[PDB]
Amino acid sequence: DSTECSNLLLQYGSFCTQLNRALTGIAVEQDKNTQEVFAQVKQIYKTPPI
Amino acid sequence: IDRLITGRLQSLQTYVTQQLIRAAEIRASANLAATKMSECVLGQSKRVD
Repeated sequence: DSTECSNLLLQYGSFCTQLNRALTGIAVEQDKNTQEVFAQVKQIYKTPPI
Repeated sequence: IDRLITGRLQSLQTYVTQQLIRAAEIRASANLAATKMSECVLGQSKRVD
Protein backbone atom coordinates (compact mmCIF):
# COMPACT_ATOMS: atom_id res chain seq x y z
CA ASP A 1 0.00 0.00 0.00
CA SER A 2 2.86 2.46 -0.76
CA THR A 3 2.08 4.92 -3.60
CA GLU A 4 5.71 5.48 -4.64
CA CYS A 5 6.42 1.75 -5.11
CA SER A 6 3.24 1.17 -7.19
CA ASN A 7 4.27 3.88 -9.71
CA LEU A 8 7.55 1.92 -10.19
CA LEU A 9 5.79 -1.49 -10.37
CA LEU A 10 3.64 -0.17 -13.30
CA GLN A 11 6.84 0.11 -15.42
CA TYR A 12 7.21 -3.72 -15.42
CA GLY A 13 3.95 -3.89 -17.47
CA SER A 14 1.81 -7.04 -17.71
CA PHE A 15 3.63 -9.19 -15.06
CA CYS A 16 1.33 -8.42 -12.12
CA THR A 17 -1.88 -8.89 -14.21
CA GLN A 18 -0.84 -12.34 -15.49
CA LEU A 19 0.10 -13.53 -11.95
CA ASN A 20 -3.42 -12.64 -10.68
CA ARG A 21 -4.93 -14.34 -13.79
CA ALA A 22 -2.83 -17.51 -13.24
CA LEU A 23 -3.86 -17.95 -9.56
CA THR A 24 -7.51 -17.27 -10.57
CA GLY A 25 -7.35 -20.20 -13.05
CA ILE A 26 -5.90 -22.44 -10.29
CA ALA A 27 -8.68 -21.34 -7.87
CA VAL A 28 -11.57 -21.94 -10.35
CA GLU A 29 -10.24 -25.42 -11.23
CA GLN A 30 -10.59 -26.60 -7.57
CA ASP A 31 -14.40 -26.36 -7.83
CA LYS A 32 -14.30 -28.27 -11.16
CA ASN A 33 -12.25 -31.09 -9.54
CA THR A 34 -14.83 -31.36 -6.73
CA GLN A 35 -17.77 -31.34 -9.20
CA GLU A 36 -16.27 -34.08 -11.45
CA VAL A 37 -15.65 -36.43 -8.48
CA PHE A 38 -18.81 -36.05 -6.37
CA ALA A 39 -21.52 -34.59 -8.67
CA GLN A 40 -21.83 -37.75 -10.86
CA VAL A 41 -25.49 -38.22 -9.74
CA LYS A 42 -28.59 -36.45 -11.16
CA GLN A 43 -30.99 -36.93 -8.19
CA ILE A 44 -30.47 -37.09 -4.40
CA TYR A 45 -31.39 -40.74 -3.81
CA LYS A 46 -32.55 -41.47 -0.23
CA THR A 47 -32.40 -44.76 1.74
CA PRO A 48 -35.72 -46.34 2.94
CA PRO A 49 -36.67 -46.06 6.67
CA ILE A 50 -36.46 -49.88 7.19
CA ILE B 1 19.97 -1.03 -22.31
CA ASP B 2 20.79 -3.82 -19.81
CA ARG B 3 17.40 -3.14 -18.09
CA LEU B 4 15.51 -3.67 -21.38
CA ILE B 5 17.55 -6.83 -22.08
CA THR B 6 16.77 -8.09 -18.54
CA GLY B 7 13.03 -7.28 -18.76
CA ARG B 8 12.55 -8.75 -22.27
CA LEU B 9 14.60 -11.86 -21.39
CA GLN B 10 12.57 -12.39 -18.15
CA SER B 11 9.37 -11.82 -20.19
CA LEU B 12 10.44 -14.45 -22.75
CA GLN B 13 11.37 -17.07 -20.07
CA THR B 14 7.91 -16.37 -18.51
CA TYR B 15 6.18 -17.13 -21.85
CA VAL B 16 8.18 -20.34 -22.54
CA THR B 17 7.58 -21.67 -18.98
CA GLN B 18 3.83 -20.99 -19.31
CA GLN B 19 3.79 -22.81 -22.71
CA LEU B 20 5.68 -25.82 -21.22
CA ILE B 21 3.02 -26.23 -18.48
CA ARG B 22 0.16 -25.65 -20.98
CA ALA B 23 1.66 -28.25 -23.37
CA ALA B 24 1.71 -30.92 -20.61
CA GLU B 25 -2.05 -30.29 -20.04
CA ILE B 26 -2.74 -30.71 -23.81
CA ARG B 27 -0.61 -33.93 -23.93
CA ALA B 28 -2.65 -35.38 -21.03
CA SER B 29 -5.79 -34.70 -23.16
CA ALA B 30 -4.23 -36.19 -26.35
CA ASN B 31 -3.42 -39.40 -24.40
CA LEU B 32 -7.09 -39.51 -23.29
CA ALA B 33 -8.28 -39.02 -26.91
CA ALA B 34 -5.95 -41.80 -28.19
CA THR B 35 -7.32 -44.11 -25.44
CA LYS B 36 -10.97 -43.16 -26.23
CA MET B 37 -10.40 -43.90 -29.92
CA SER B 38 -8.77 -47.29 -29.23
CA GLU B 39 -11.43 -48.51 -26.75
CA CYS B 40 -14.64 -46.81 -28.02
CA VAL B 41 -14.21 -46.60 -31.85
CA LEU B 42 -12.02 -49.68 -32.51
CA GLY B 43 -13.88 -51.74 -29.80
CA GLN B 44 -16.82 -51.70 -27.35
CA SER B 45 -15.71 -50.60 -23.86
CA LYS B 46 -17.46 -52.01 -20.72
CA ARG B 47 -15.90 -49.21 -18.59
CA VAL B 48 -18.85 -47.34 -16.99
CA ASP B 49 -19.23 -43.71 -18.21
